[PDB]
Parts: sequence; C-alpha cells; structure tokens
Amino acid sequence: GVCWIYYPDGGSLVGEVNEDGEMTGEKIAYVYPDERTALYGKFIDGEMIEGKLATLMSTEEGRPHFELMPGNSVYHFDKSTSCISTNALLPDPYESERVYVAESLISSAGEGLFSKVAVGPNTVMSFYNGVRITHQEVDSRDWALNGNTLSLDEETVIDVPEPYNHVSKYCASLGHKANHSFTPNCIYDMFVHPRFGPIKCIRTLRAVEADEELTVAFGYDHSPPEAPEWYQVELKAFQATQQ
Amino acid sequence: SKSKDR
Ligand SMILES: Nc1ncnc2c1ncn2[C@@H]1O[C@H](CSCC[C@H](N)C(=O)O)[C@@H](O)[C@H]1O
Repeated sequence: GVCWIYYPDGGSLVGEVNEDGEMTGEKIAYVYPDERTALYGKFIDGEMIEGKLATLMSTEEGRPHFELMPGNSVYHFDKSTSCISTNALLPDPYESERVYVAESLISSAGEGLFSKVAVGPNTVMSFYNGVRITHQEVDSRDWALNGNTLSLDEETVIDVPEPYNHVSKYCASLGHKANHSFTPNCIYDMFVHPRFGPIKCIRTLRAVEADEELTVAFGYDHSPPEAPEWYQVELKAFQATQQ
Repeated sequence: SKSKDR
C-alpha cells in the first residue's frame, strides 16, 4: 500500500515504496503544502528525477489520484551550488499561483512581494532559493553585496547575487523580493524543496488579503547594530514608536 | 553576521 512522508514544513513524498522500502518508482509524487499542487513521476530514493506538474484530485483508501496539467511541465532535483539553477526562468508553479512582484508600498524600498490571493495563517507563500556560500565570505565583504544574503544554517548562506535580483534574469523563486518590516505578516522558515533542496520559505503568521504586501523581519544582529544604514534607520524609528 | 535571520 501507500506511504506518505511529511516534511516538518508540510510538504510530502507519497507513493508505493520499493522492495528495499525506498521512495523509488515512476508514480511517486511530491505534494506541496497546499495538499493540492504536486509534482508527479520518477523519483529515486526520494529524489525527483522527473516530476510533471499535477493536481491532487482526491485520495482513495489513502491513495492519491492526480490529474496532469497540460504542457510538458517537467521539473527535476536541481540544488544550487556558483550555479543558482539550471532553469533560472522557469517559475515554481506553486509560488506562481500565490505571489507576484510589484512596486513596494514602502517609500524607496523598491520592489516588493504581494499576495495574489487571500490565505490563512501558517501558509507558505514563496521560496528563498539562491547560491550557497559561506558566512566568512559573506562577512568579509561590504553591505552593498549583502542585500539578498539569508542565513540558512551555521555553515551556509543563501544569496541571490546581481543580476539575479532582477526577475527578467531569475524568477525560479521570489522569496528575495520580500521587504523587511518590524511588524511583519510573515517569517522565514525551513523548507525542504523537491527542486531546490533544503532552503527557506516564506510563511504567513496571520491571515493575509489578496494584494497585501508580504513583509518579513530580516533579523540582523541588533547589538554585536550590524546592518545596512536604511535598516539601522528604520530600527531607531521603530524603537522610538516602541519606547 | 552580515545576512538575514541568523
Ligand atoms: N524596509 C525597507 N526599507 C528600505 N529598503 C528596503 C527595505 N526592505 C528591503 N529594502 C531594499 O531591498 C533590499 C533587500 S531585497 C528586497 C527586494 C528589493 N526591494 C528589490 O527591489 O529588489 C535592500 O538592500 C533594500 O535596498
């Protein structure tokens, strides 16, 4: 029979496991956190070799039944390295139905990230993929090159370096396009992605309305205030509104 | 140090 294996983030691998008990076969799927959008096809040991975009229409005796989307929407396990993606311009189909990039409502923030649709709290909205570099590197260079750096764990930083900060040059993920707020409606949270691998995602903390801008706390060290000058500014301002 | 969300 069927096995589902959930990641802590709510995504899952589902399928009949093989003789040796591995997520291996032609009819395995990764199902996104909405429990509707899925990537269906060939996996070996839980790695997506060839996943075709599908909708989960229902389950019978716990067995998922998918409808393929028209096209040849194929996706592949593609962990970044110097290389952000093998398909810089191929969007995440789950992300694409949920967010879009537009001018930010925050004065001189530039661009920002918005909900296409109204969602609940705890809803994963967008992915933060990037190149995978080291803290020493990140911390050895000027802030001007550190606009999109995001701490993944204690060995790894995730970056979206110029010119991938432009959507016409990179749009496989959009998490980096979310602006900072000290009164955020989202957080960065761990996510295990079938294409990007282990990255971070952007998740709502509260219900959000269609066309609201999504914001997160960048969470730079307040006292080592090691941050760019615009953040140091918004911090003085905010703490005044607080103290 | 110089990156989001450490
Ligand atoms: N609260 C804020 N105030 C001013 N600028 C901000 C901001 N949050 C993010 N930014 C800008 O966005 C960068 C982080 S990336 C976020 C997307 C960016 N607004 C863009 O147009 O590409 C920062 O270096 C800063 O220039």
